[PDB]
Amino acid sequence: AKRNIKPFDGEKYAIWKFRIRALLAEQDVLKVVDGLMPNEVDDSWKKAERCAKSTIIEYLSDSFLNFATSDITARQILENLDAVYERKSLASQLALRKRLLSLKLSSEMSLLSHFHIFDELISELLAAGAKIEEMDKISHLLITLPSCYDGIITAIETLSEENLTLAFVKNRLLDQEIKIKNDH
Amino acid sequence: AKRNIKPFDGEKYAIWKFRIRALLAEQDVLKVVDGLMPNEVDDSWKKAERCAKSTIIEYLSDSFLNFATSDITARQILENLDAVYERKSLASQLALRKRLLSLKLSSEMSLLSHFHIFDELISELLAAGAKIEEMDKISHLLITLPSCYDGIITAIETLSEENLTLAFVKNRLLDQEIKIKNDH
Amino acid sequence: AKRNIKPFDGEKYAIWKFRIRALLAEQDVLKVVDGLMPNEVDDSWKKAERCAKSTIIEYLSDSFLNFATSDITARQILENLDAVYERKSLASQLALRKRLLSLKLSSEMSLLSHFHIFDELISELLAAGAKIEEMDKISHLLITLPSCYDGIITAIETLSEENLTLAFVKNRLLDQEIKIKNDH
Amino acid sequence: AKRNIKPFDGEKYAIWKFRIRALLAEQDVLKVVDGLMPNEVDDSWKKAERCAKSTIIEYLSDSFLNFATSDITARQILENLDAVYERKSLASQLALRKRLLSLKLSSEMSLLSHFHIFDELISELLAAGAKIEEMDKISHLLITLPSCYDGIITAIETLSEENLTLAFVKNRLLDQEIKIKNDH
Amino acid sequence: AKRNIKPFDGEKYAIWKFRIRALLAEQDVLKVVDGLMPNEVDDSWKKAERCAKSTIIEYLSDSFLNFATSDITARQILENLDAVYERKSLASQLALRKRLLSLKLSSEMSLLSHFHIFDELISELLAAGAKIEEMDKISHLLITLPSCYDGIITAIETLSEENLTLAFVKNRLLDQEIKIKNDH
Amino acid sequence: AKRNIKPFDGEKYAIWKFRIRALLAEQDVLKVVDGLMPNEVDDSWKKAERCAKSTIIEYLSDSFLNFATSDITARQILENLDAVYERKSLASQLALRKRLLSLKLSSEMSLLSHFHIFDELISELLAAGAKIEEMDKISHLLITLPSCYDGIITAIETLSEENLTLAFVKNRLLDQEIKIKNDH
Repeated sequence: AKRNIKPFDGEKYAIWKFRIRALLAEQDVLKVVDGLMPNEVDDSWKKAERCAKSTIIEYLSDSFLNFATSDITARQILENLDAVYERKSLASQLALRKRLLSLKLSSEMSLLSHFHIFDELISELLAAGAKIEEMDKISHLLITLPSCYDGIITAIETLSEENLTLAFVKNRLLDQEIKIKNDH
Repeated sequence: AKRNIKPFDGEKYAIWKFRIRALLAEQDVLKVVDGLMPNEVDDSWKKAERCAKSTIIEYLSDSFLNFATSDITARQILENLDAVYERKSLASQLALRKRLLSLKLSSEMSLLSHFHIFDELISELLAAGAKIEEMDKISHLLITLPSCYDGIITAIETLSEENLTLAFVKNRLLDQEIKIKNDH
Repeated sequence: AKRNIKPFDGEKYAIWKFRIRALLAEQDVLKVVDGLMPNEVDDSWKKAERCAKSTIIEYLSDSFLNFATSDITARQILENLDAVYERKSLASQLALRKRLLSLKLSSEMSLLSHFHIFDELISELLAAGAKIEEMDKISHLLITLPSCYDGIITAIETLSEENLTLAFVKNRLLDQEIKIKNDH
Repeated sequence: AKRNIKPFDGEKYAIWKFRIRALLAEQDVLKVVDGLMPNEVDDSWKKAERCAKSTIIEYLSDSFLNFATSDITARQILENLDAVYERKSLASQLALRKRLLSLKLSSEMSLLSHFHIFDELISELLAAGAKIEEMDKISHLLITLPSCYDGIITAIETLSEENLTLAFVKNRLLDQEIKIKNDH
Repeated sequence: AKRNIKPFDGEKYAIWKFRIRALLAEQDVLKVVDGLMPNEVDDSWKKAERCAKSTIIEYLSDSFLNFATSDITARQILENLDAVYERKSLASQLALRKRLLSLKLSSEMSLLSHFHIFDELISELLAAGAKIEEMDKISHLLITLPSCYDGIITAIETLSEENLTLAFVKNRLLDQEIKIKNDH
Repeated sequence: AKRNIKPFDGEKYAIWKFRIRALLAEQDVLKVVDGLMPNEVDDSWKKAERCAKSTIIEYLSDSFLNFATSDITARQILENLDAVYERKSLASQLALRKRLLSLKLSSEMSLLSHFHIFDELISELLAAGAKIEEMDKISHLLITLPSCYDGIITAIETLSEENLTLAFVKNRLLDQEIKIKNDH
């Protein structure tokens, strides 16, 4: 069907799972993955059950095709994939924290792209099972900024006390960045 | 099935948003984006919301799907994208206006590239919340031209009597550029 | 739908308009562009009205997408495009006449290609609002020929007096060209 | 939906015309091209004419749409194309025949390219109104060959007893060429 | 429809014919090629008759398009193609035997690929009208082997006397090849 | 319409076979490949056999169609392919096992390429009839690694308590490789 789904190759499992779920819901097939198992199998629950499996097999790389082996139902393929990739593993949390603490702004990288990278890393770390509050996101974001973005942070700390949200900090940093861009 | 909509990748957000809105209006779906939320929600709303969410997810890039991973309505996905790639900032408006007022046409650059740059600057101005009328756009385009067009510029400002538009001015400037190139 | 329609980029507007009209007529949608406005809007006049607009937006470049702005109906988009491009402008007529008077046959160009170029220039000039008779087309064609195609022109002038049509002149020139090709 | 028909661009008009005629015959449309015009025109004729015009416009190039811009029936578009790219000229027939009779096979050129050139020359002859039978085509192909094939040529002219065709002669010549290449 | 069918260009006619037959059977159209001619033509026998012809014309190269000439029915196109290509010609048999006797195993060619080449050559020779028994296939296969595959052949000759089939010989040679691969 | 199945060309037969089996199971066709042959054959069997044969022919290459040229059932085509590209040979099993036991990870080669090579070797082993459990595969993968992973290897063998699988071991090894690359 839709060719926008990149085949799963062990990287970015959440994106692939979300795309597969959306495509299955498009064809009124997602009820197989998350629904209620009928007591008896009907004709309606005979076509979607194999259509979902065929769609999953279609968007899987050569190495991962062993997840099916022609005997695993469509729901259990995604269950097995979740049990190995969508898992709350401490090693992944440690690796994501190590990568997050190594982020540094560079003159060749725009602020919006850096914010997007930080946001996707935060999303991955949250999907790794760890819980991050609103204040911790700001704390992680401000440590990656260079010495240029210092005084505004103070203006954020002293003045703002209730509206201190990640969106507000991002907006203030984006607004104040042009003052460095024209200053060089 | 409209494949002319390039997936959003952080570049040219206005074009992608306009294409998405037009496609949603095609399928009787735009009513959930603009309007109100009825108290009696039924299939006519659930199906439209599902179609809008599926279309937005399909036409978003893999790295940009983080804006709709959670259970977020179609309106809120577009609102989140608007709050990021269409940020309202007065300082940004002033900086972009200063850049546009100093813009000039170079000899080695054709008129089409200058028109594209001016269009990009105007799109950035409108995205930043600046309210610019079409006459102001025409004036900004005219003041960013060399003296060789000055004559026809007067013919645009004095002799023209109909409802002046940016497209007509651009076509007249292109014709004048062709005449100048033929003369030189 | 059909991908043979090049997106409109301010060049060859007549071809783009004809292709869009043909595609709309293919889907029984062209009645929106040129039809009768009903007193009340029905379900039949609810789908095509937006399908035509979506098709027009689909086959428009990024710069021209401002012609819609989500509030202009499908007929009025083409009306606005006609009012700026499909216009009887004297400047376009002068430019087309200047280009037509500069046509010269070259040894590296075949006679059929030159005839096609002259025909498309004549069609563009006619679409510019000027009226050309049958004799004027022949007069414009014969002035672009080199000194090789002289005597046959005399044979055209002295002998033919009633069947003097553009097709006859083109046929005679094509027949007589091979006499130069083998003569060098 | 038949995409094997290359859009007409002034090259190989016979192939494009044959493909268009076959496609029209597929959709019960060719009846409006060959036949007569009934006095009682109804939907069965209007729909067929519209389908033919739409197909011809779709399979014509952007620069070649000038042949059908006006309200011109499907028969007349093909007639206009025939009068241009299938012009009947006795002098053209004589020139092409003189070129074909002097044609010879070069050592550095394979038999397939020579067959293609001979086919192009024969197509140009038939387009110019020259009436050539299949036996005449076989003779023309045979006389344009070196002496190394002479033996098998005799085997074609003397030993063959069935209805000789150009395809069988071409296959026999290709087999003889393969044998000669193996020998050398 | 399906794009896996390479256009027929005078090479591998059997593959093209089989693919065309399969595609026609896919659309319930193959009954035209091989069926029973009705006494009167009905609406059912009005659409497939031209659909098969259009499909055949669609998958034919430019040179072979003369096989139809708009007057030959779909069955007769394939009949004419068979009468020229699918023919029991002694010259083709001699050429195929000459190529079969020139096969020699090379160190740069694997045994499976050589077996596939020998099998396709045997299939072509059988399609050329000649009849080959099971023993003759083995006799042709063993003559193409080098001096390395000698003793096993003796082990095949002395021991096996009833199960001496082409598949058994191929299996034994493939099993014994690795003993040369590791021996160098 | 599933275009992710690469046509069979003698390489990676297991992947192509698995994809074909999955696609057949999608269309309610796999029942003719696995099961029994009912005495009362009706349309439910003829249509399924025709669909299977058409799909297999379509997804086979042009040179590989020789396996199904004759009137051969869907089961027998797959059986013929199995008897050739999935040959059971004890000597082949021993040779592949000897090659795998001597396999080692080189410094210049990434872990992904080593995993792919190990997967190819395991697929060749399973194709040759060797019965290998998942724990044996995990052990074979672990013994083919340098000493730098030894620590985590022990953490896999001793600390792990759940049902160990090859995918989890591969993910842990990839994480350890990332950690080692970060350290070095």
